[PDB]
Amino acid sequence: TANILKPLMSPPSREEIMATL
Amino acid sequence: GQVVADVLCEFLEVAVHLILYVREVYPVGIFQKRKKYNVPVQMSCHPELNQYIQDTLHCVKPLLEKNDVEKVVVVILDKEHRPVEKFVFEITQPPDSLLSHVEQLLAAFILKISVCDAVLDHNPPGCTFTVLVHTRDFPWILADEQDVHMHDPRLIPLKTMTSDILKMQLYVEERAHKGS
Repeated sequence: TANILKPLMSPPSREEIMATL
Repeated sequence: GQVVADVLCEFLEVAVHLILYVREVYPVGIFQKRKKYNVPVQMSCHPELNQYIQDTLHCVKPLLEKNDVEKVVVVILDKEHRPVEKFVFEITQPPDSLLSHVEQLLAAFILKISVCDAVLDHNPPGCTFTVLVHTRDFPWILADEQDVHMHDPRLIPLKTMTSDILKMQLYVEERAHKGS
């Protein structure tokens, strides 16, 4: 609907995080 | 205006972190115990995640200052991009230690988040999140039906407050059939 905004960029994936750990 | 926005951005940051922990959107290993509003919380130590959340809320701030925000929603999405839980903060800024007062009231919301796993079913593996803002470098886009529509929501009230500078209600909508 017309007045709901979201970030265009996504947060880092959990997978992406797990890759660094 | 600015006071309410500052308080709210700071609260929303802690609340988003805590939601991500209690709903297992990220591994428990990246979160550290901390204390906020005099209550125990869990905060991510991962710099990219933290910067994401910060950037998101920095964008929300000027809207709060001008009282243009109806809701801020933390949406948890399954591997298929289906909303499975929504934490909805509906916000209203109404027309001697007001900050200490308001923080003690915000503490109540934190406390209710920290135990909301008692009333929600597990989420499926592999979920992610987004934040939706309902209005009255870090680019925002209009949400699509995909990001919002949730089949068969169950509404679970978490907390409501009223104060001289802020009224706010937090509830969760949980998809009745997450699938697994």
